[PDB]
Amino acid sequence: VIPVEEENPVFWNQKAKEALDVAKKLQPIQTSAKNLILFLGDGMGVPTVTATRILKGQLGGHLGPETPLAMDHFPFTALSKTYNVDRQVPDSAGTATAYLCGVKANYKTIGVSAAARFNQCNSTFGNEVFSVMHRAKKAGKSVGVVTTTRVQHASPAGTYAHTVNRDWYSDADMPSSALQEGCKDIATQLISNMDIDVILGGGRKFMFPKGTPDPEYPGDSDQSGVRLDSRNLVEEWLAKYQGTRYVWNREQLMQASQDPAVTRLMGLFEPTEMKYDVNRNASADPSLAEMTEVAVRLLSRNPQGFYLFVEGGRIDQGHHAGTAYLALTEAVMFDSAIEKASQLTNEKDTLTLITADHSHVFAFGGYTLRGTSIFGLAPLNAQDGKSYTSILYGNGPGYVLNSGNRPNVTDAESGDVNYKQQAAVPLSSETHGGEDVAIFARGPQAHLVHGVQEQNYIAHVMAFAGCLEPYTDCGLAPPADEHHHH
Amino acid sequence: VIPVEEENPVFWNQKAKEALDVAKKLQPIQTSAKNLILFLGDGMGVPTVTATRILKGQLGGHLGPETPLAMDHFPFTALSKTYNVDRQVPDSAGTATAYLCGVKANYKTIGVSAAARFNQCNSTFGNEVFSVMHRAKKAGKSVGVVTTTRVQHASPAGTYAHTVNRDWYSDADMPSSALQEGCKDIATQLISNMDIDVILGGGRKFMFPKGTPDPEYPGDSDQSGVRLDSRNLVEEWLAKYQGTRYVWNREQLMQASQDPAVTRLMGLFEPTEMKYDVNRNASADPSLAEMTEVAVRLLSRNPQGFYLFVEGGRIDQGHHAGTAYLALTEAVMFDSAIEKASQLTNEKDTLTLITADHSHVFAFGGYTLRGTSIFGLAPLNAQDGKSYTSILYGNGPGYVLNSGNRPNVTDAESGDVNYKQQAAVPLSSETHGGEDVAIFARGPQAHLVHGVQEQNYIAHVMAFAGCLEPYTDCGLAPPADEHH
Ligand SMILES: *[C@@H]1O[C@H](CO)[C@@H](O[C@@H]2O[C@H](CO)[C@@H](O[C@@H]3O[C@H](CO[C@@H]4O[C@H](CO)[C@@H](O)[C@H](O)[C@H]4NC(C)=O)[C@@H](O)[C@H](O)[C@H]3NC(C)=O)[C@H](O)[C@H]2NC(C)=O)[C@H](O)[C@H]1NC(C)=O
Ligand SMILES: *[C@@H]1O[C@H](CO[C@@H]2O[C@H](CO)[C@@H](O)[C@H](O)[C@H]2NC(C)=O)[C@@H](O[C@@H]2O[C@H](CO)[C@@H](O)[C@H](O)[C@H]2NC(C)=O)[C@H](O)[C@H]1NC(C)=O
Ligand SMILES: *[C@@H]1O[C@H](CO)[C@@H](O)[C@H](O)[C@H]1NC(C)=O
Ligand SMILES: *[C@@H]1O[C@H](CO)[C@@H](O)[C@H](O)[C@H]1NC(C)=O
Ligand SMILES: [Mg+2]
Ligand SMILES: [Mg+2]
Ligand SMILES: [Mg+2]
Ligand SMILES: [Mg+2]
Ligand SMILES: [Mg+2]
Ligand SMILES: [Mg+2]
Ligand SMILES: [Zn+2]
Ligand SMILES: [Zn+2]
Ligand SMILES: [Zn+2]
Ligand SMILES: [Zn+2]
Repeated sequence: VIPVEEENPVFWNQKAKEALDVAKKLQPIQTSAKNLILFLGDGMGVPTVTATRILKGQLGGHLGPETPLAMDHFPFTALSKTYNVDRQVPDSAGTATAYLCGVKANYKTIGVSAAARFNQCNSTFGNEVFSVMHRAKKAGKSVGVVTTTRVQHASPAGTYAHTVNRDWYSDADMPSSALQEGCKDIATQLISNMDIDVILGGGRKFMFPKGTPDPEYPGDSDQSGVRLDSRNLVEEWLAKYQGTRYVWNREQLMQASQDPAVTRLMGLFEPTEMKYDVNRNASADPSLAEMTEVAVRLLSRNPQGFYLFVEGGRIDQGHHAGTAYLALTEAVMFDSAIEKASQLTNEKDTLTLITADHSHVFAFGGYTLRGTSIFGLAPLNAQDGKSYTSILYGNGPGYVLNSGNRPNVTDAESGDVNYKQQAAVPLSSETHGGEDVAIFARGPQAHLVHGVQEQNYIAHVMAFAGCLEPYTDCGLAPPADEHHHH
Repeated sequence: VIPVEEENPVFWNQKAKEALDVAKKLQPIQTSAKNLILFLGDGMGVPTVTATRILKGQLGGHLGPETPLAMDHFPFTALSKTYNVDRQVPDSAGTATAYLCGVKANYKTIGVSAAARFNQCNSTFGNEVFSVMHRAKKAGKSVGVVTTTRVQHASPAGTYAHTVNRDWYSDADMPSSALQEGCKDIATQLISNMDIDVILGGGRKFMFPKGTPDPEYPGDSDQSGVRLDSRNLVEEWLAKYQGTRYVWNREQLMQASQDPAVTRLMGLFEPTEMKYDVNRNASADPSLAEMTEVAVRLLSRNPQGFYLFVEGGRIDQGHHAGTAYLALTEAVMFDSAIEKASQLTNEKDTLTLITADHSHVFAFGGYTLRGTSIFGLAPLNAQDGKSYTSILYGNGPGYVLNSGNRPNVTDAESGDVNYKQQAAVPLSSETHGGEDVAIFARGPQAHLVHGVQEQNYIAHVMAFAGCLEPYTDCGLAPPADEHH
């Protein structure tokens, strides 16, 4: 599609002139930040960002690539180098330590330096590193963790846990030697390492004794509590302070959000991961944007400020399943959660960063026409005379081999919710990509997010901006009425 | 490999503290720019940048991903939205119009608005758009075009040409109707549309009459001149001004660079594209960094300043051939050309941008170990019990069906110069990717390169910084002694 207005050079010259006016008037905010917000698109590399822009644009009735995402409005951009100390193509755990603790680490370990060794419980002790969230709490700020995966997953675990094995969700996942050597399962670390004001996401089963029926799936033994120590970790967390509340559904969450007696909130919406947004039960399950709204409303009450971590954790899982429809629809919802927080916070006192922990081997090509579906076919058949989708994965479960016969997929099949795009190599799960990811920033000290940075830099910018340890001697003025003129 | 120094959190905390010190001390340069430099990595998307960082790092004796590229030192970063008006997965021609002219355009057309139509000669007239290079020349600056492809290719052509078909290199490539309707081949537009001080790259054959033996390959008919109008476009370009010089090899280039009688230089080093750097004859063929040095030295002589376009054009071609070794080695040389220009220019008076026109369907994964070759294998076998390379392409000539028998490639085979990584879909040539690309900037007005921008913004920033049309009323102070 050739939009007529774009045929005129005046359209492009005017757009560029307006962008130059925005750039020339752009001002940095030179105060500290009262609030610190980190939005993490799990697996949301640069290809995912563009494909999400096209999808969100088209859902809104536009052609796609021209339509800005909520993240595209952020004034400051940088590239983030994602490598783990031991692996150049990283995982979620090792990356979590970098952007949440400010120290690069080893693949599959959380909140520990690279002196630690994967699955070696004894290597934990003396090697723990502390999160910006932990440090925000020590400074008197309120702290929050919001995710679409289990709250015990690698990314949210990076804000509170210290483990040499990211698979240790409950005591049921641990070898006896690790339990005896003094290692704690992630679910236990969640309630005991530090005070967390807001915990929202999935992961009910790892918090309850073995056989405890799930409130949503009581008849399914696979959804039941799994704990071997018979501890009710939800009960133990509630008992820590006055004003705590536990919710497991959307109605309870909405009621809790309005309740003045509630000051701390734990909301666990599924036995493990939350349903993909497209499969969400709108009456039972809250959306990521709803969870972020409740989190901001509760955390906002503390006049000292807050640190908030929001994770679009299922973008990663959609890509692992080679199902681009799931990965991209999750990213659409992630972008809406960014928009909601923007409506509820001011850049004058809030530093908001948007980034990814790593990328995937996801790409879209085939010289597709303007305004066509991202899930569509390339305009020409491939060398074998059969069609090909714009989206293709390097590896994963989408690999097809009907003997030596490549399928000849239709537009109807390719746009299907459960369609797995073709891949070059078979794997039960598609792999991460090792390439750099974007960092978007808005608010006090956002101008420090520039150039090409090591991933661990994200944690240091946020700690510096909030005058948190090791930067208590920040030398920054408190937030006032300095804005971007954006 | 776990490097011992990286086990200590103090290493990471010190590195971040140093980066914060650089960021806090970073000062925008609020003057105009005397010199405007654009480095274009053709097809160099974000995956190519990282893979090139690892490769360049390892070639230098390091582990790889920790080692900065010359481009990684640029203070200002942004994302560029590459879509063509008619195609969301773009080509080199349509993108060239955006970052060189400041107007987005249609797929396969150069220096024309999207009112024009591909391969419709009549749609050219009244729809031409003018480059920042053309506008730099009008303002009295010296102008230069440096590329590793033929100088008549889509990207360099964007600085001087207006065509509805990027395949019109010479008159031999044109239909008779287009010639009769008044359309000009790219090679002719090169010498006639504007005055270009420095032209460096390939493309000898499109400049000479049919059958003119190539100076390097006289015995090969496939390397001979291709022109049907019997014009010698090199001779016509030399005759335009006093002090012009034509070179076709490295020794002649070096001699021309030092000759005070030479003020304009045309250097065409191959019949078509220049050899891939790994295949380069070091005595006969100049490197991209050498061409960049000669261009900067010659263009620097003008007290009014210069506009210079430098293109790592074979990065794209390596990826099209599904041969990552070629694509990445070209990008290594591209990064070295960035470094050379940095040594020869001052950020106080020079605005240098680095970007890509578009990306590819190239990626690298497989949870590879730190310090391993980018051309290596993933540490574990795939689901079918056979190995897999870290690098994989979505499509292209690397596809291997083999009656459903996926190869079980070795490290020796995968690291080979001509190895084509596996692909999901067969194509004679691998396709571009539609995702955003990076923009890196240094110098006066580099701080305007921020956030997420439309690709055509690159041309406007450069025109504004140089006080070129339509921004002659820039209101900027002249370059001074303020650095980043
Ligand atoms: C999204 O979340 C929804 C909210 O929880 C969830 O809805 C629940 O779904 C099931 C239907 O699959 C309901 O249980 C079945 O539905 C009937 C319940 O009505 C009942 O009427 C009887 C009248 O005397 C009485 O015996 C019964 O106790 C009363 N229940 C209630 C809750 O007031 C019943 O006819 C049916 O047999 C029962 N049994 C089966 C399948 O054997 C349940 O009520 C729903 N809860 C709510 C609040 O609506 C929904 O399924 C979930 N998923 C989707 C896709 O929407
Ligand atoms: C790489 O090229 C070297 C230089 O090539 C010579 O110079 C020009 C430059 O393009 C070219 O036109 C000629 O084909 C070539 N010919 C001649 C007669 O010099 C080649 O090296 C040699 O150059 C030396 C002087 O530097 C000369 O004495 C040699 O005779 C010439 N080699 C010959 C004639 O065989 C060199 O061969 C080449 N290397 C490879 C591997 O191709
Ligand atoms: C695949 O089906 C398409 C119809 O969309 C057809 O045009 C094409 O010829 C087919 N390719 C084959 C059967 O090789
Ligand atoms: C491929 O060769 C490797 C040797 O590295 C071997 O381990 C593997 O079993 C082979 N795969 C098959 C299926 O032949
Ligand atoms: Mg995660
Ligand atoms: Mg639920
Ligand atoms: Mg606001
Ligand atoms: Mg090109
Ligand atoms: Mg040569
Ligand atoms: Mg310099
Ligand atoms: Zn991840
Ligand atoms: Zn993952
Ligand atoms: Zn290109
Ligand atoms: Zn190309």
